[PDB]
Amino acid sequence: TNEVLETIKARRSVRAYDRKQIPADDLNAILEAGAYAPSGMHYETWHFTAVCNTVKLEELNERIKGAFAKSDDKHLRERGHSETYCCYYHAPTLVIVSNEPKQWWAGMDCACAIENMFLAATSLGIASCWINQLGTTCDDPEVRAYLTSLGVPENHKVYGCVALGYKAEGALLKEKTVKAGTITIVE
Amino acid sequence: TNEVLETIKARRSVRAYDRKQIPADDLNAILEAGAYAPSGMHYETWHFTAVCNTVKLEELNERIKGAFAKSDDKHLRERGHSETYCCYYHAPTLVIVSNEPKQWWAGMDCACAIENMFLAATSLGIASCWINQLGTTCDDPEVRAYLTSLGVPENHKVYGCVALGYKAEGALLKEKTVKAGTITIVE
Ligand SMILES: Cc1cc2nc3c(=O)[nH]c(=O)nc-3n(C[C@H](O)[C@H](O)[C@H](O)COP(=O)(O)O)c2cc1C
Ligand SMILES: Cc1cc2nc3c(=O)[nH]c(=O)nc-3n(C[C@H](O)[C@H](O)[C@H](O)COP(=O)(O)O)c2cc1C
Repeated sequence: TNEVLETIKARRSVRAYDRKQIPADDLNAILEAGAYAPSGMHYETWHFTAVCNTVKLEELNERIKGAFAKSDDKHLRERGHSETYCCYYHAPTLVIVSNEPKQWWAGMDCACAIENMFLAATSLGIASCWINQLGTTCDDPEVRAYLTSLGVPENHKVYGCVALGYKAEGALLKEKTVKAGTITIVE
Repeated sequence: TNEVLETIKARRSVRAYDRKQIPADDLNAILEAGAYAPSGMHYETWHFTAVCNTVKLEELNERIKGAFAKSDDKHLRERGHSETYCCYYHAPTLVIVSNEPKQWWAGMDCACAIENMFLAATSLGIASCWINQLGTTCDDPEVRAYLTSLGVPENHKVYGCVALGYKAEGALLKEKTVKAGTITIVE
């Protein structure tokens, strides 16, 4: 083992957050870690829009709910008509990770960046979670108008988001185990 | 800074490899790191097929060339008719990372796993590179027959591969810099 290997195993998806905002230096380190992810052809066409403002996060969540309210999926209409659903779990920071959809691997660039950010965050004692609700909603007219106002490029799609914060006091995680049999070694 | 942050910045794509195979314990640590990646809904539907046999790697590369020889893309026909092209750069190990294509985020699961593996490898002094040539070729009949024989599930597509090895003696990398302006912070 080593610190990297242990941080990789220790990374978890956290869905309950303290109100305290993370420090600017930590946010910069986490975003830089995403920036250093591999990208196809070294295109670096991604954008990372770190939203740290509680009012704007709440407004964006309302727009996402509004998009869901338009859906036929029962689970999605239920979110859309909820008075409590918050896709980012009241994390104080959400990083919207977007890319142009030109290359077929566009989302994999983003996932690499996102995984770096999770690991960077874990190494700094900062909880994180993948927030996926902008993938299918980013082209809803009201959601898109909101994203544009935040600085997400209009020609980008949103491939994933990163919630960041401190784990809520007394929030306990399920013990992690992984599926045996995902690995084949051919000698 | 910390070891995780530094390992993240230090990770590079390496395309020249020594002949020495990596140690079994390192390979297991790297694969475990992939296994601990986040996956949508915790489905863990991915498979990791670590191919450590030079003969089989060469045969697989021939099949990939054969698929490319069928293409119209000039760059791909050139690879297909090459006597020297090797998509995995003669790395002693290639990990084929596959998933069922049921969910739209299938490839992002794989990219998360792959990024963990890169970082795990870097932390152990093991060079790595994303090898993308099975994404568009995995359903070619001869390539697919080969993948099946290696143990890649027949219902999976290949979203990315990881070359692993030691960097060739005297192989020098271009200094890494990242694009300024990919980050927007909204306070
Ligand atoms: C592509 C993808 C999308 C995900 N989307 C969400 C999501 O929108 N909301 C959420 O709470 N967790 C999301 N997750 C987190 C997974 O549920 C989590 O990784 C899985 O349950 C394993 O738990 P762990 O991260 O603690 O290892 C997503 C993960 C992946 C990789
Ligand atoms: C989705 C994706 C696909 C890639 N495919 C290949 C490839 O097939 N062959 C290769 O040599 N490098 C591949 N790369 C590596 C990129 O070229 C590399 O990440 C980029 O040039 C930045 O260099 P660095 O990894 O040293 O930071 C791929 C990277 C990404 C994320």
